[PDB]
Amino acid sequence: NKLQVKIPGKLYVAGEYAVVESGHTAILTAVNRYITLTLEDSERNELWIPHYENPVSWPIGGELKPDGEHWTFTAEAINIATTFLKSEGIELTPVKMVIETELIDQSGAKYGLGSSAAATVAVINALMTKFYPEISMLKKFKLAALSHLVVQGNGSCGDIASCMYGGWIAYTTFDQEWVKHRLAYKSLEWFMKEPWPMLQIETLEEPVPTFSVGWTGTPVSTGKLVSQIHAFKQEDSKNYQHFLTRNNEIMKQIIQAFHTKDEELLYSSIKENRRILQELGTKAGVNIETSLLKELADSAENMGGAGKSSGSGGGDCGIAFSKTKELAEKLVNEWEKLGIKHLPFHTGRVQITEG
Amino acid sequence: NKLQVKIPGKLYVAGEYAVVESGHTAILTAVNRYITLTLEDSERNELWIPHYENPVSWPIGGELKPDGEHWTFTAEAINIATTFLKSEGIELTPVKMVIETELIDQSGAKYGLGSSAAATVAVINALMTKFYPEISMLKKFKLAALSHLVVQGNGSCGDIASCMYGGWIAYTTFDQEWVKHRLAYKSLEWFMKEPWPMLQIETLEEPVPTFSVGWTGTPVSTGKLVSQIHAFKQEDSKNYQHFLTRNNEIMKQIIQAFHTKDEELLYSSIKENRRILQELGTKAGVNIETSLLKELADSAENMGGAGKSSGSGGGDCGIAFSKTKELAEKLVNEWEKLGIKHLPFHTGRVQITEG
Amino acid sequence: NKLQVKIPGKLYVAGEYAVVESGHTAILTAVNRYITLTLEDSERNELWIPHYENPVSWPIGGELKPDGEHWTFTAEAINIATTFLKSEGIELTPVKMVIETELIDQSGAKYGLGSSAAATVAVINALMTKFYPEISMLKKFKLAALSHLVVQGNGSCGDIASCMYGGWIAYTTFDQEWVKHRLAYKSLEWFMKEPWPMLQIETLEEPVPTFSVGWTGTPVSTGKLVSQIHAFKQEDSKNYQHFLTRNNEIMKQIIQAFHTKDEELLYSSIKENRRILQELGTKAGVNIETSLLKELADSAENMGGAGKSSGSGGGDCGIAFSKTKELAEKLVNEWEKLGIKHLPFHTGRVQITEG
Amino acid sequence: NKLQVKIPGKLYVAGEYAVVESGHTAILTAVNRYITLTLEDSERNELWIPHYENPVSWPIGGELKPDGEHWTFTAEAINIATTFLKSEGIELTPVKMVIETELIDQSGAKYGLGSSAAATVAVINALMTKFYPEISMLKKFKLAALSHLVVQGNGSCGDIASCMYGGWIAYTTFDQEWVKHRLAYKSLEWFMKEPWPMLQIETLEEPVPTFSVGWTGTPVSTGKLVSQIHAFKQEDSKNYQHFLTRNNEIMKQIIQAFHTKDEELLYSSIKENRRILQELGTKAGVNIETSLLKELADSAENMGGAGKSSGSGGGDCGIAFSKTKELAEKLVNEWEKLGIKHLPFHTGRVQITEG
Repeated sequence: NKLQVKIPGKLYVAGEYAVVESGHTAILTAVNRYITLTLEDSERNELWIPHYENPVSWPIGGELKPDGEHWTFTAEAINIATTFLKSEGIELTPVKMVIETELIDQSGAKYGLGSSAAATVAVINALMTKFYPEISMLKKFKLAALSHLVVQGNGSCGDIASCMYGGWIAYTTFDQEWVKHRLAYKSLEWFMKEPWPMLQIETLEEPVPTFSVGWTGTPVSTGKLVSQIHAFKQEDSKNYQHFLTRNNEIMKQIIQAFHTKDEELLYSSIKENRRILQELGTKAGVNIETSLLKELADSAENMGGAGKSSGSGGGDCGIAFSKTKELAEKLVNEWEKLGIKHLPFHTGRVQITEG
Repeated sequence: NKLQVKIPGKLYVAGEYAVVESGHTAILTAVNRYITLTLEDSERNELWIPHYENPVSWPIGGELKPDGEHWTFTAEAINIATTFLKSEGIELTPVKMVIETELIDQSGAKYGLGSSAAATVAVINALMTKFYPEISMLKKFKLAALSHLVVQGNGSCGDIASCMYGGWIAYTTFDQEWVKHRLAYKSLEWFMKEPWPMLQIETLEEPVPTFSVGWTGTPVSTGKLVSQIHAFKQEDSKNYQHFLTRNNEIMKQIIQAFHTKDEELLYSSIKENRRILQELGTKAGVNIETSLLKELADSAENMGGAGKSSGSGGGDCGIAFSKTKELAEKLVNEWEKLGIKHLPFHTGRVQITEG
Repeated sequence: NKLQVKIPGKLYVAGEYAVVESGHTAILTAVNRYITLTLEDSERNELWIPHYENPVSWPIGGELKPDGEHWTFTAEAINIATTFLKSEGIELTPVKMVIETELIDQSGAKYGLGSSAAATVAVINALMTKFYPEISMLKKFKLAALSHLVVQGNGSCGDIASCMYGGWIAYTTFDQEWVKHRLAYKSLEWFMKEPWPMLQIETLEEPVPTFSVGWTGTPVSTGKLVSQIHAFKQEDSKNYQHFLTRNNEIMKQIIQAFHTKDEELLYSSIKENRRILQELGTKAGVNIETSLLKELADSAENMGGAGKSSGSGGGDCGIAFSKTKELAEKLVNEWEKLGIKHLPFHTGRVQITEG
Repeated sequence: NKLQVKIPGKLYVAGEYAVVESGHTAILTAVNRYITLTLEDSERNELWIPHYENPVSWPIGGELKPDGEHWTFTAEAINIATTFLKSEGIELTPVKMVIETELIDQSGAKYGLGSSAAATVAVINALMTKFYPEISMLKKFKLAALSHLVVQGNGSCGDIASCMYGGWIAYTTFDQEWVKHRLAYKSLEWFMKEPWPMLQIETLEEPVPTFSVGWTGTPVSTGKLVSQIHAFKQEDSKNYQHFLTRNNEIMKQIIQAFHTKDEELLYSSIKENRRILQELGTKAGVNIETSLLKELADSAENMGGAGKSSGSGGGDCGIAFSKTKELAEKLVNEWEKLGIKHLPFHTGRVQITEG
């Protein structure tokens, strides 16, 4: 008799990079690949993660601070959840948590489905369900976002949102500077009840066109690729602000496409977003879209649909929308020939069970 | 009856860039140019800063959240102090605080004497003196460091340390990730009582060799230097690590030179630090030393002493040590001929008076 | 041994019209043309102004309420100064005040350099220097603002601020309704000690580019224009709001230009401001930028710089920024050919001397 | 025991627009539709108004400054009454005040019966009856007038007079400029004791001819019309002055008609007033007499009497005088087929009961 929490991985569909800016919108979809965290009562606290053969323990109602390096994201989530529960007068009791992941390739490389985010979301969902089940989903997102943002040091938290809500969403980044400044003088409970400036999470309906995901398995040194854009920003304000401005225009369209179920407006919008991204990388000396990615995208358009890299780029998953199942069928093999590894898609859903 | 708090500006003497890393060391000296904050009781809260003729006000014991970016550093300090004081059950009463500065050039450009740190330290000192004067200096450093680091978004806080302690100090950066992670689940009071891993603030004796300061006829352009370097450590970790390794050994030598009054060791050590910084810049493809800074340093060495840029480089101040006052005078004369603006130096000291 | 007070005129640089709105920001510069008020002890009070041959007198410590229409601004100033002094237990003694002006053309026509504001400021400074010199600058601005406000019946008081502080300033209008509502139930002393919301007066650094002033004007009415625009605000809210939205975006740009010494940003910003003022006039059916004003501005833009009307427009002065003293000289040359009177410029400054 | 105050609504009968000018006169009648303010002692201050579902509170003897825009008129009346009571050495005690209205249609639209003036007068009467009942009606008018004019920002306060005095009155506007100028330097106590120049409120005898009130069902955004007329005054002083001069001739006549009960002189005066307002509307490009108001007045005239818009015109109510009740009923029937809502009328009277 235990508690199982399944958190779907995530994929950026549109709006990448621009979304790092406060108040900017991106489109994301959760995927049918999960992080499974099983929680059960125990004699002492215990945490097991896919990167360590042995678990770590820590005092009841106390702090978890192991010497590892891959414990950071999950430990921070535990620490924040603990501090919050105590502030709410909720007493913690020893539990054992075990985390499994389907976000890693047989080789050991991450597909790029937001592992750090899903793991964070799993812990928050597990602990809240166990000790504060009636807490709103929005507050759980906030706890998870705070956790992930302090550990990552950056990021829009759009990934946290996708994993937390599952399905398809339009995510608008909250005012991060606003939050960071307040972390030093405001309490968690304050953060839970105070509305976050610019934040918005909108559930969208799964598009009719068939969605396909191809893993270009090129381990992305995110620290570089993304940072190169970071430096680019504060260097070519014109070209960057141009990107942002354009991105907002295109995002307004893709959203309408979702709202009106306009398949052609969807294809056209994805193509436009794919271009401004190539442009961004171009006039920035960056390779967001690698060769394999370029082909994945080209083969998606030639097949009648549309495609583009999913995320920061320079490797990892790419996405495409096809007019028909058959067209998707052809494209899949079309990719498999190019070396791209297809990843059977099914909109991810958060699954919490007490079986 | 008023409270006057005079906080000296600061100058990095050695260890720049490396000090950004946790557990790394730098040498700093406070200067005899101050930020003067005068606090007095009033009907409403009032905060006045240098170029704004109208102060801002905020609720007693409430949050101060002005729009202007010019209020950010001081507002954060007030907010962190308020939250802390309240945690100690201290009741806040309306105060009027006026801030004056001597850290700016006639035109209005900052000399690069740590304006944001000095202002932060001034606020923390004034408020602590007024509502909790028995608080240790270390605890005040901690409050100031937290405030400055969340606002700056980076920085070793060596400037905060120099402004807070005055005189000459050897500063070793606290574990910044340790602090950032805990900002989300630990309390301000906890931070106050907890020892900060790696933190070291060692007071040093006033050096015997004559210390000179020269402003390189122009403000920086920071946006690039710090940025470009930050991006460099990611890309070329080998040379960056060599830099870090060399830096800490040189810092040990400088500290010994001070302790043992070994002038020759001081000059040779400063020359070495200048050199590892030039190597760093070159391999990063940037110029920490502008033409004028190079002349400032080169002349200082030619005069029988040593010199180097102070801080980020690319402008602002350069410093030097000379064997005698006479040689220091000749050095200064040369600088002026070259276009360097001499800034008469005297070690700065924190001064708190309640007259 | 009498007291002489010289108050500089003012010129709106950017943000006109929109500045009437509470919390909106405009740029202004005082001019090297002054209003001179000379005060001295006498047997009976005497006020001499450039518009009347004979002076007016009133009871010591009493109110000045003359029939003349052109005594209003100065009389109101004397009356509010008197009420203030009385609240301070200060006793008034007879004095003779004579006002002289360099703000009128050799045709008795006002250049449009804020005559009502300068006079108001002159009176406040004269009486305060003579009877209560310890008063802060801000309080003097408040007295002057309230005085001008009720007499003019409208206005942002950005002119008062400029004549009071001189130099270059970014003026942010106080909460208009907050002040007006309180005039009915709060005392003058209350207004003096209370923090005014939204108000702000920021001291700026004179721009590097050469500033030129041309009197492409001729008394038109002014009231006609200010009333028309006010009416437009009601009749066409969408377009008026568009103007405000653009004005605020542009204003933040110009403030950035001033702060960063960015000349290019300055030129582009002024051109933008000019355009929205043209649009406003067109949509409202008002002639802000007259034909001659249009020429003044066009010539300035053709010369590689930027130009625009200053203030209400419909005549009065126009202003411009040239890339070099030479270009400016040529510009001034073209204006003179077009029938525009040049007014050599030097940043105005308040001069209060007793010998 | 609760205190109930009923303030009647108002309707301008003649002299509208011109009445804003100092010393000019208008005729008004209060109507049998009321604003009801119920006051009682409570533990804390409480104000409830129709627009909001919840009340606002404020410190005993302190200032009421809520955030909602619709609280302004009543909050101002409370603030000025409070300042007046303190000047008389009266101690404020906590009270609960609830305002209800009959000045609105079933649909929720205001009839245009002076909602803001009536509310202001209800507050002043309620607080004076409760804390300083001996005060004169003229002093109460002054408190209500000062309150309403700084909030409205314009207007003659003839509406305030009618709501305060009830019945039929000849209202002569006080010296507007005289009041506004002194707001900056005179105390409220001085205003109460000083006779206001030009002010006159004369109680009149109700005319024998039946008075009919018809609501056009068109709410009016007064601002737009008033601002347009004020601008017209600046854009064409000759025509505007013709309007005023003409208006003054008519007012003299209508006052004679009232004094002597000259029914024929009343009809012709109304027709003439209607005419000059039509002229003003035409010349200024302001739709004072709408198509519905035209039909309303025409039918009144065709029936043997006279009619016209009441107040700003542009909508709201139209009024008429008829030879007999029978002719009035015929007139009303004609109005109703046009969509005009008949508002059964009989002179309104202030009703204050402490039982």
